[PDB]
Amino acid sequence: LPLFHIALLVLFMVIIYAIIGLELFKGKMHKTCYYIGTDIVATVENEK
Amino acid sequence: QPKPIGVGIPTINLRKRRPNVQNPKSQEPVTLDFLDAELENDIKVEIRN
Repeated sequence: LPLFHIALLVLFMVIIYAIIGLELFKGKMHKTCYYIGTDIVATVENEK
Repeated sequence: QPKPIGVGIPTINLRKRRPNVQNPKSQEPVTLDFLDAELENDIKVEIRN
């Protein structure tokens, strides 16, 4: 019970840092590294 | 006539392959039926049997 002045910070700090991410980074993650005309992702053995 | 036999409709997608590996060459024999090497007839089946 002496932590809901501290846990209320991160929950307000997430809501701050979620919306900043959602404005700046909206939908950047979609472009591919596929092959020539096919449907395989192109990675190198260890790479995500 | 070389060129082995007998498949359904030969479906290939080109979305699945890679610009790569050799795609095996079918160790399948060429076993042609006599009733499919020619026209089928009531006389020839008597000959074949």
